[PDB]
Amino acid sequence: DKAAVERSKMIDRNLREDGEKAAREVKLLLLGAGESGKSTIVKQMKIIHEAGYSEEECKQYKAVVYSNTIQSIIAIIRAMGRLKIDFGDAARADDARQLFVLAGAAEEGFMTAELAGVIKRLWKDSGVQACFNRSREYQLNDSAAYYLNDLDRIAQPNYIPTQQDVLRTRVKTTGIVETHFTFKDLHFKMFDVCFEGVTAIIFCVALSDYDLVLAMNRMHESMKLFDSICNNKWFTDTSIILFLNKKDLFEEKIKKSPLTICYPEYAGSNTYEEAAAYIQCQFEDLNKRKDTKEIYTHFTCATDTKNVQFVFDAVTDVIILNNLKDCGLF
Ligand SMILES: Nc1nc2c(ncn2[C@@H]2O[C@H](COP(=O)(O)OP(=O)(O)O)[C@@H](O)[C@H]2O)c(=O)[nH]1
Repeated sequence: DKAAVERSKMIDRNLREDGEKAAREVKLLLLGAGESGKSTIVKQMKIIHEAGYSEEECKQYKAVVYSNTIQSIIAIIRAMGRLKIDFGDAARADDARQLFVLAGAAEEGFMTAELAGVIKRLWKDSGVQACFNRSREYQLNDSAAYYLNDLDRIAQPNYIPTQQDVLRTRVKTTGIVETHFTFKDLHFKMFDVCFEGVTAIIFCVALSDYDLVLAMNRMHESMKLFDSICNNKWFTDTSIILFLNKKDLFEEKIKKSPLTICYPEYAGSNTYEEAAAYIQCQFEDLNKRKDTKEIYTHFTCATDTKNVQFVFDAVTDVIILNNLKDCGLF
């Protein structure tokens, strides 16, 4: 590849006693609005480039899986009230009450056969399903269906979270998180959040946000943020990578909700191909120097390890081709 040839032109290692063993460093910022997939990308770097989630590491997330699951079903049940949606079978009302009894007396996320039964019956009720499909009207974890559909597995007494279970978790990130990994002989220093000596920025956008935060919308907030970042002077020589993320969730809701909810002027078809393209153009068009800065856009599913590996391999080649000269040796 051209990236291997390009890096082979460097001579700065020759200036160093032990240059062939020096570490060339890459500083990478992860930016984007809340819930766009930043921490998930961080988890994937650990999985792909460093030690996987040991059986004991996964175990640590067990009560997070329960907590996320409990939160999800509760959001849907409470929404039924505000949106005036009745249960399919009126016996579910007792189960709804029982959900609040059990959650209300517990210390933290937990699972029992009794709770599992309550949640399972609620989740396969037609009215609950009707409310679920109107999730754009309220706030619901994107991993709700993932965990609730797999409730039987999760509820087993000897449950051990799989890697996907962990990637699917929602954990609140406060402050700045710095992770380190080595790939293609590059020592990445990755920061989950404006830094100056930044080699590359990966900006995450939740595509599936286009019909969310009704009461400008989520997608427009993300655009406003990208506009600011992409055009900042501090990032002139910084490679700007755009992850249009949650493409899996987007593909599913596109055939259900029209893009016009977000962009009223959109007149294309409501298909994945045309709507994804349109969003990509909306973001890329925010670049205020279309002759000195290129944006590198990828459609990602951050919870998909193989897709993130493929995409990050491509991002790495962009960095090697464009930024290697400003990357120091240590
Ligand atoms: N289905 C799906 N879920 C995702 C994707 N990316 C992130 N998530 C989930 O979305 C939730 C929030 O993601 P997170 O990485 O914590 O966002 P952050 O606030 O930017 O750090 C988590 O439950 C993730 O598992 C994706 O591409 N597809």
